[PDB]
Amino acid sequence: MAKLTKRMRVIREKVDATKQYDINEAIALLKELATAKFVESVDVAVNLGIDARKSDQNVRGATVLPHGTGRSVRVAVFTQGANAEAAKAAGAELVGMEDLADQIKKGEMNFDVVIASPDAMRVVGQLGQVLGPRGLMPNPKVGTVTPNVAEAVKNAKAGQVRYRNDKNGIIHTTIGKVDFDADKLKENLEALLVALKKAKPTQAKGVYIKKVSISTTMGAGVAVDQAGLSASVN
Amino acid sequence: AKAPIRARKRVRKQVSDGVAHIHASFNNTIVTITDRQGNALGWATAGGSGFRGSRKSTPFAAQVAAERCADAVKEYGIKNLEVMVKGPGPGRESTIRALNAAGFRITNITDVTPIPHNGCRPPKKRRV
RNA sequence: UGAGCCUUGAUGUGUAGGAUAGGUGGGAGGCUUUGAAGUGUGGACGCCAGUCUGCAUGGAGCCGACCUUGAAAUACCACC
Repeated sequence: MAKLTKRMRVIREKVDATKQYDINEAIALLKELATAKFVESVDVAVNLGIDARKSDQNVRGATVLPHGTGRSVRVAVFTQGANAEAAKAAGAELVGMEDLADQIKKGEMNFDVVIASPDAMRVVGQLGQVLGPRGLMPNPKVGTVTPNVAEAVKNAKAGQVRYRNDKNGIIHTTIGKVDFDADKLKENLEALLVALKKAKPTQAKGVYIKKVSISTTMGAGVAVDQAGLSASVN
Repeated sequence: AKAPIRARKRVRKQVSDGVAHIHASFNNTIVTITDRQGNALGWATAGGSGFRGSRKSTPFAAQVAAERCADAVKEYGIKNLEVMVKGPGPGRESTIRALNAAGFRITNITDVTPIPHNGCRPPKKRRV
C-alpha cells in the first residue's frame, strides 16, 4: 500500500487499492510492484493479535525457515569478552566494535543477523549505541545477545531470521526474493507460525495472527489471506 | 522534538478597527471597545483597575482603565479607534491621551451624552 | 452541531541539532508520472539553517551513510 512524499513517488504507480489476494496471486502482483533498479528482497508483514505495549511482553525470538529469505548469510558479532576466534571459525564474516559500527552504517545494509555478546552489549544499545534501535542492530532492550557466540553464528549462517516487537503488533521479516513461488512462501509461513507459537508471550491473543501481507523493499505491498496455525475454537 | 516558542505563532482575530465608548460616570469610569456595529469586543474599568470607591472616580484611575481596555482588545488585532463620550465623570480625556499613547490610533472625538426636552423629575441628594 | 467507527493524507519522545532517531523489520541512490537533486523562489507548518508543498527547472536527473545532531542515524519501503 503506497505512501506519498515529494521525495519518492514510484510506489504510487504500482498499487491502487487496499485489497487482499490468495497467495497464488499476491506474489504474481508483487513481482510487478518492485520499483527499484535492483531486484528486491521480499518480506512478510505478520500483523498480530497482541495487546502488549511493554517490550518484554511483546513477541521476541528467532528461527530457521525451510527455504531461503534473500538475507545475505553474512554474519557479524560485536564482542570484547567472548570467544572471537571460535565465532569467526563458526562462520562469521565480521568481528569487531571499532569499525563494525561504520560497516553497518555504510554500503549495502542487507545483514542477515548482527549479533552481540552481553560482554559488549553495554555500548551497543544501553549506555552507548552504534546504529540506534532498529532491526539492523541487536535490540537495546529485548534478548538478542548470548555469551555463546560460536553457537549463535552457527545457527545464524543457516539463514535464520530475527523477530521482535516493542509497542506495536508487528513482526516484519524477510521471506525470500520477489522471484519466489507462492508454495515456497506458504511453506516458510507455516514454519514461522510454528516458531511464533513456540516464542509466544502471555499478552498475545488466542487469535494470535491478525493479518498477513507481503511487501518488497523499495516497492509496494499487497495483502494475503493466509493465517494458518492459530484458530481459537477447537 | 525541541521546546515550543516563547510567543504565539498565530492569532484568532485581526479586526483592525473599532470604537471606544466611554461612560465617564460620577463615581467611576467604564471603558468598552466595540466593533463598528456596536457588538462589544472587550472592556475594562477604573474600579476593576485596582482602585476602590475613594479613587476610581478620578481621571488618573480612568487613564489606567483606558490602558487596561486597550489590552482587553489587543487579541482581536484591533488598533484603530474613534471615540465617543458620555457622563459627568472626569474619565474623558486622560483616557484618550493614554489610549493614543498605548499603541492605538485615536482618530475622532464626538460626544454622545443624551440630553432631553425637559423630561421627568430629577432626584434629590443631600437636599441639592 | 457533539461523539464514535473507518479509510487516507498529513504527523512523530532520547535530549540536542538546521530538524522531525513512534514502533518493528527489510533495504539502499530510484523513473513513467514526475521531481524531489540543485539553483531560485511563493505557500503552509515550525525551532532561526528544518519538514511538508508548489512553480521556473532536470525529467536516462538526484538529496543517504561523508556532512551533521547525538551514546548512537538520517536514499527508501511495508506493516500498525
